[PDB]
Order: sequence, then C-alpha cells, then structure tokens
Amino acid sequence: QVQLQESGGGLVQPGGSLRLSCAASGFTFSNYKMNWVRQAPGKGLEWVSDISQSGASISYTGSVKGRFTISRDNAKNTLYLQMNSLKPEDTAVYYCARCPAPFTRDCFDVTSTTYAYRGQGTQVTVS
Amino acid sequence: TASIAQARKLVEQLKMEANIDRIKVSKAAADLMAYCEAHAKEDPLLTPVPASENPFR
Amino acid sequence: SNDVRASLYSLMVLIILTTLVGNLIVIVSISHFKQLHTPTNWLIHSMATVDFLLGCLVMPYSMVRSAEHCWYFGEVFCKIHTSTDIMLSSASIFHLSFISIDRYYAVCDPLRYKAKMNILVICVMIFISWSVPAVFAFGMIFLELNFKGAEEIYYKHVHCRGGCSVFFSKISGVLTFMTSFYIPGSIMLCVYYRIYLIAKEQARLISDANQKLQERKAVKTLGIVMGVFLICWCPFFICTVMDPFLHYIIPPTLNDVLIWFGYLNSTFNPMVYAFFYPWFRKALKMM
Amino acid sequence: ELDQLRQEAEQLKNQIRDARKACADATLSQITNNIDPVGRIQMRTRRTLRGHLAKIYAMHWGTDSRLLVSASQDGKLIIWDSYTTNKVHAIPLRSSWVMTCAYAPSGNYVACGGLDNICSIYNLKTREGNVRVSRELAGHTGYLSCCRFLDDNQIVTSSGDTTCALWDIETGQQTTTFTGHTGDVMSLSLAPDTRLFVSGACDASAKLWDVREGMCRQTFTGHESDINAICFFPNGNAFATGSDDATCRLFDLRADQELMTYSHDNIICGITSVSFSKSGRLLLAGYDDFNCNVWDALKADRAGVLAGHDNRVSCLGVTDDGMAVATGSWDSFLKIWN
Amino acid sequence: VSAEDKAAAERSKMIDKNLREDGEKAAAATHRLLLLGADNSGKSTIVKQMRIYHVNSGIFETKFQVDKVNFHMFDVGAQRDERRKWIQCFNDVTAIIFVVDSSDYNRLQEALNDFKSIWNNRWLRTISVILFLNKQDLLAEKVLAGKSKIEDYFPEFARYTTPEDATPEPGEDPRVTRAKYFIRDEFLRISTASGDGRHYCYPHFTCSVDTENARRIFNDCRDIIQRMHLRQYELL
Ligand SMILES: CC[C@@H](C[C@H]1COC(=N)N1)c1ccccc1
Repeated sequence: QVQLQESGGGLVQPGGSLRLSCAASGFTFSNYKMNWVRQAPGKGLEWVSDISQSGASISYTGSVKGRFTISRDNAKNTLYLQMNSLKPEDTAVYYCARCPAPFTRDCFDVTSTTYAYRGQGTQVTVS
Repeated sequence: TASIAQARKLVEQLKMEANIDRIKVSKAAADLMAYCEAHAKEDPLLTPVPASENPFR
Repeated sequence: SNDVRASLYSLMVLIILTTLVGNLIVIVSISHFKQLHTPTNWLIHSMATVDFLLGCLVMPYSMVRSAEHCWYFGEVFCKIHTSTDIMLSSASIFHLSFISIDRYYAVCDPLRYKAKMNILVICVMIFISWSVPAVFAFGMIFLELNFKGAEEIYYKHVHCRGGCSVFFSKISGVLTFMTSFYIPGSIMLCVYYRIYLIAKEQARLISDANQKLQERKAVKTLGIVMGVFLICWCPFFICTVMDPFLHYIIPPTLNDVLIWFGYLNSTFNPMVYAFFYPWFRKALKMM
Repeated sequence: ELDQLRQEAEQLKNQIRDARKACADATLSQITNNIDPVGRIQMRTRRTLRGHLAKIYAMHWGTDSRLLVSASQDGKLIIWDSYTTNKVHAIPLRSSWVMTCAYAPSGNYVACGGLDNICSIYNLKTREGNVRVSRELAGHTGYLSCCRFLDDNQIVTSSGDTTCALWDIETGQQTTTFTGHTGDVMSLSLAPDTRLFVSGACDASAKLWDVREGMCRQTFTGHESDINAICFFPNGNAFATGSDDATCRLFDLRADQELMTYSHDNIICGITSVSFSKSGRLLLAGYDDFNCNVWDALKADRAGVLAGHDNRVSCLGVTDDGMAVATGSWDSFLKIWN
Repeated sequence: VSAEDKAAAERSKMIDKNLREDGEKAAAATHRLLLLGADNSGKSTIVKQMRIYHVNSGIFETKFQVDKVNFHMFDVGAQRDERRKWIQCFNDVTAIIFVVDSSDYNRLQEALNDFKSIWNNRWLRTISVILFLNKQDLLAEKVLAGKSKIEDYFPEFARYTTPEDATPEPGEDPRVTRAKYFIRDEFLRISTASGDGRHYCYPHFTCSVDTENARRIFNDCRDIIQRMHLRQYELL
C-alpha cells in the first residue's frame, strides 16, 4: 500500500522555524519526484516546492523562495522542508505529494482535489 | 459532515473486507499450478499447433 | 593497352552494378513498405525506375563503346540506343526538378502541402517526365533533326569517332541544352536557393532565441544535392553545347570522360534522394 | 471525531495486513521453482490488419475467435475478419476520441466509448443490413475507459469519474453504480462466470465487485502507480494488473494478496495492456516501449517478445480458444501473432 | 474460392475504398488543436469568429478557417481535475493553445507548473504550444494601480530588466512592458530549459477584444509545419 505519513507542524511564533518530515513507504522513493503542497484555510491546494529524483533540480514557489528548503533522504525514504522565518500567511495543512509516475519530469495531478498519491497532511499554524 | 461520512464509509468497507475467509498462499499457488498444468495441453500458444490445424497459416 | 582496357571495363561495370543495385533497392523499398507510399515517395520511386532503366538499357552498351571505338551493333541499334539514352537522361533530370518543386511546396506552403501535392498531380508530373523526353528524343533522333543542315560534317564526325557519335548541330545542340539541362537545372537551383534561405532564417531564429534564453544542416544537405547534380551534369553539357561552336576542337577523350560523369548522376541519385534521409534507412534496417 | 475514525481505519488496515501475513504461508516463486520452464516463445506476425488511418486505442476479439472489432482516432470502428483480413463492417463514430470498444458475446452488438462520457451500442444484426447506434448510455461524469458485455442487455462500463457502472441496455439507465475507487478507473475485466469483476484505477488499487449486490468485496493494493490494465486468470480465482511503474502483478482472490511480481530493471516504460493465454500459463503485456513481452505467469521469467510495432502498443487481446493474439498500436495496424 | 468468399472480398474492397476516401477528405487542410487553460482564462473567447459548437457535453469543438485552411480546436470541459490520463489522447495535434490569465498573480505559478508538465510530458514532447498571455488590459490596469506587487509573488522581478528586443506598444508604460515581458520570460525559460528541438513556444499578448488570434494561430501553425518539414528533410 502506497502511503505518505507526515509529521512536524504545530504552534509556532512568527519568525519561528519548523521542520516537516514525510515517511514514504510502499514505493521506490528514489524513482519519483516529490513535492510539497499546502492548503490554506478558505483556499485551494497550492504547490510549494519540489525536488527531483537525485536532488539536483530544486524549485520553489516565489512566496516561500529563500526561506523554505526541501531536502530528500533516499536512504531513509523521507522528505523534509525547513520552514524557517515563518509568517502568519503560512498557516496551512501541508500535504506531501509525489508525482504519479517514475522517471518523469512532468507532474500533472499533484494539487488535485482527490489526488491518490498524497499524504494525510500536517497542520501548521503560526500565531 | 462530509469528512465524517467518508471516514465511516471507509471504516465499514474495511470491516467488510476484513470479515472474509482467506486461505493459505500455498493452497492458492497449488491450485493455480494445478489449473495451469491441467489445461496446458489445450493451449496452442504454449504448445505450437500444426500448420494444418492453425487457422492463420 | 590491355591492362588499361581491363581496368576501365572493371570501373565501368562497377558503376553499372552500383547504379542497378541502388535503384533496385529504392524501388523495392518504396513498393513493398506501405508507410513509404506518400506521393513524394512515388515521385522518388519513378525517378529510381528511370535510373534503373538507364543502367539496364544504355550503360552496358555505352561501356563497350567507351573502351572500344567500334560499335558492333549496327545503325538501327545506334539510333535506338541514342534515343533511349537521351529519353532516360532527360527523364531523370525532369524527375530531379519535380522533386525539387515538391520540396519547395512542402517548405513554402506547408499548410496546403498535402492538398496541392496529391497523387493526381504527382502522377501527372511522372507522366510528363516519362513522355516529353520520349517524344523529344525520338522525334529528334529517328527523324534526323540533330544533324539536319550539317549532314556532311556529321558524316566525317561519325566516320572518325566510331559507329555512334552523338552529334548535335549548332541549332539542335542549343535546343537539347535548353530542354534537357538548363530549364530543369535552373528550376532546381532557384528552388534549392530559396529553401536554403528559408532554412537559414529558421535556424538563425531558433539559435537566437535559444542562446538569448539560455549546425549548417541546410548547407550540408543542399550543397550535397547541388554539388552532385552539377559535378555530374554541368561539365558534360557545357562541352557538348560548345562542341558545335569553336570548330569541334574538343578531343573525344574529354567527351567520353564527361559522358561517364553524366552517367554517374544516375548512380548518385538513389543515394542522395533516399539513403540520406533517416526514414529510408530505418525502413531498410527494419527489413 | 475524525481522528477516532482514522485510528479505527488504521487499526482495521493493520488487522488486514496481519491476516494477510498469517495467510502468507509460502511464495509462488518458491512453489513453482520445480516447474519446468516454458522455453522460448517465438510468435510470428501471421496477419496485419491495414485500413486504419490513425492511432489505434482499443480492440476486442469475438466469442467465435474469428471476428474482432477495433477503434481508432480516425472515427472508425472496423470489424475485421481475422481469418481473411476482410473488413466485415466499418462503423463511423460521432466522436473521434473513443478509448475502448467491446464485442458482445452473442455477436449481435458492438459498444464503444471515450472522451464523450457516453457508451454507444451498435446493432450489428439489423433487418435493413446496416449498422447504426442502437442506444447511447449516458450518466458517467468522466471519460469512459472500458466497457464489457455481460449479455445482449447488460453491460459493465468503467469511467474516469472513479465509478464503474452496470447498465440495463433496453432501459438505458444504470442498474448498479460501483463506488470506492479514488482515481480514474482505467480498465475492467469480467469473470468467467460473469458474477464478479475487477477494475484497475489510478489509485494503484484493484477492487473486486459483486455484480448483483454492487459492493466492493475485496481491495488489492500492491502497485506504486496508476493501473492501466487488468485481466482475470482463466480459472477466475486470480487476476493480473499492468501499471505505470513498469510492473505486472498477479493477485489471488482467495488469498486476498499479491502472489508474484513481473518486473525487471531493463524495463522502465509503463504497461498499457495485459492478457492471459488459454491455459493462463503465459501473461502477455503491452508496454510503451513499442513492443510487448510474453511473461511466464508461474516462473515470472520473461519467455518471449512481441516486437514489430512502430509505435506505442495500446491494446492486446487473446482469442477465447487461445489460437491467436491481436495487438494494436499507435502505428495504425493490428498484428495477429501465433 | 467460393461465391461467398467473392462477395465478402467485394464488400471488403468497397469498405476499404470508402475509408480511403473519408481519410483523404478528412486529412486535407485540417489541423487539430487543443485549447488548454484555467477557468479564469478567456479560453472560450480566444478565437472569436466561428465559435461553432459541437459539444457532446464532454468536448466543445470549435471549427474555424483563416486562408482556406481548416482548424479544429477542442476544449475538454466535462472531466475531473485529474488530467494525466486523457491528455494522452491529444498527442498528435499540431499545436496546443495554452491560455494564461496574466493579471492573476495568485494562480500564475499554477499556470507555470501546468505549462511545464505539458511541456515535459512524454506524449506531449513533440507538440508545440501557442501561448496566449490573455488579459493584458487587466495586467496593465493592475500595474498602474500598484495595489498588488508582482515582486511578492515573484521575488526575481526586482532584478529583472526589460529585454532589448521588446516591441512595446506606443502608448504603453515601461512598467507594464517590463511586467508583461517578465511573465513572457517566465514561460519562455521553462520552454527553453527542456525543449529538445522538436517543439517551440509561441507567445502572444492578447486582450478580450482581440480579433487577430485566428491569424496568429494560422501563422504559428504554418511555422510549426514548416519547421517540421525542414526537420524531416534534414534542413533543420
Ligand atoms: C548522348 C549523350 C547524353 C548524355 C549521357 C550521360 O549520362 C547519360 N545518362 N546520358 C545526353 C542526354 C541528354 C541530352 C543530351 C545528351
């Protein structure tokens, strides 16, 4: 069974830091590109960052560029997101998601409403 | 209210799936082997058929 | 010398076999594979048949005439041979011009290429290329219009050279030039220059955009095409049309070498027009 | 109370996994170790059905094992005579985006469907001698990816709206709606007894449904990407799936879990179609790498290759008597292998 | 040999002739195109004339011609938000019309992500994209208003400079020109990062009252087909 159990999150002061983790199981973590998706209250899902299979090609959303840092650990099958210098606009449920197919640079359905290969989510709140 | 309904539906479905009588993988594999070997001689792909009987010659 | 004659015969028979093998390969590959049934491929197939018939019906006898000056075939066979040779050479050059026109349409009118260059037009072009040379060659040779008005000179020229010595008078030489070489050659030159210009513009734009947001394949392809055509045909036709002028001063050795250079165009047409492109090589590899 | 329900579901999943592990007495690879290998399956293209002028998306053999229907994006639904290569019928399609086609077991009907979200039934046997749309089955809110005939009046269809349906052809309404998949259902295969059927969706899960009751009997999860094909074992107690992770997996209904995995590091291209031979010993899978592989259902060792297609192989079917295998591809041809 | 066999062969020959005629009729000066975009984008209003509906609920088809050349433009409307599967049915269209709402900075990153998946998709690698950056009038209104800052959504806009090759409108503001060309470059960097030479991106700045979109699609399709022919003939 393909599942993506996340961790981290919780209360944090503005300007604080959090380190979200993603326990990936049921698939070859080294084969799939991985993404970070968050859903702010009252808004739809928004792609935050992604990292390629090797870890060379990394991209970020403009609103979080420079602060957040995604890191993958293919040995332990875990995905991280160093969420330092947080802002009150960053309070959202952070879902881990992976691209549907391996060996591909294209990831169509990741911010979908009912995507299958996504995690349950981590509640991150800033106060 | 949609989330709790979906969760309870999933729980009921999982309960129904769990409440089944499974057999041993050894028995399943033995039965699969038995069927394959019993119907082996009736498979033209497995054993090539003479060109006279072949309808695609 | 016997050694020189044997070497010349070996080289000429190698040319003949190469021409026949290449043309037959092109013909069978186009006529057997269903994916290679496009009208352009049909035009190339017709050109390959022209060159194959040339290599089967003219080159074997022109080979023995080149080495041995005696034509051991008679006058009627000479008339048939000359007529067939002119027919097939002009048909091959016409097919080259028609292929150039087809590619010009494919490049300059790409949104209407499948409509304009349909099988009906391609068959019309094939019929023209097979028919107009035939009428021209036969009605100029069998009706003896090539030496009409220069009869006695023609007689001295044929007596000295050998049984067959394709002779053109000042008037029939210019007409043969303008009918077999210049018009199709000029058409090919203009359309490949236009294609080169368009391809150069496209490559420059693509390179510019790429480098801003961050090799001479037209020259290789069109240079090969026009170089093969010109090197094979132009010297022979130039010396053949100057020959009626300047008091027939060209030695026969130059004429023989240039006529075999012209024959080499039939050898090199299947290569350039089929084996150069990747789809034909893929079809051959699949076979 | 969402957390409590999630914990209940998690412990139910743990119990199911523990039951499967307890039932996992041995492995198919271990038990089939002593089995003699099949050898080298050399299948040669016997006939090539030309006449399609565009990419080909589906085909289905007839019950008589002679006539087959094919679909393409040219808008044509050709019924072929595989014996003589003759085209028995050529049915134009309203929409050129069809992704599936079916041939009724009685032979009187042919169905098709695609991006129009509509399954169209065509009456092959008419008094006037022509073929025309008998009825159009509407109600799916997504593209229809597979349809299979139970009889002249009942048809099961799968759609991209995550739901399979059972239709009353004469009435034209959904007798039963099957729900539970969380992704686009790509393929559906019927049981030999037609009392059960399995579906493969884009959630890496294959579900066993009950035709009469309309409930998901079992769920199988062993894939890591979208399942593109599915096919019951001839015995009816097992099935095989082909997914985008370049892997075929054979599941057992009674054992409730995967038995064997058909994959290798050489293959990286996804799988588009699967099918079993008459005995079930050979599993044939069509890939995106322009050809197909003839696996061994028991030894899980590749025993042949069906090469000779110039584009992606989109469909693959085996005759009911096992005589021939017809594979369609995007190069606009069907090839019958034997 | 038999009478039934002869009749079947005659029927097959008639069928094959009918299909050959139908294919020749259908493939003559007819180019299929896929219109993609979001709900906010004016994808339905890109091509004004000839909005000839042929909706079957699932796909809204529009047919139009420019200079004796027919274009069919499909809009897949009635499908779920997941599109990684049915997008493979459009892998032989001549071009893909991608429509982006330029003035909507919130979903611009989503549009960029969608554009990159299509571009790098295995089955859409050989298809060019005719990018229509719609709502330029609204983008200009936003830039003049200044209430919303594009730097917040794209930090690299501060270091951005207007390209030299720009062709601004005579009555256009330098800030508007910089913003629109910034969006255009954001799309073109993605295009050129992995374009393999078999497809290109053709960007155009459009409004809601633009009537030249059909001509733009004609010209870009002509360029696409010309480049394809040049590549086929080894001239490019
Ligand atoms: C009789 C001379 C030939 C040339 C030879 C050279 O190679 C050939 N294939 N024909 C000719 C052909 C057309 C017009 C005038 C003359």
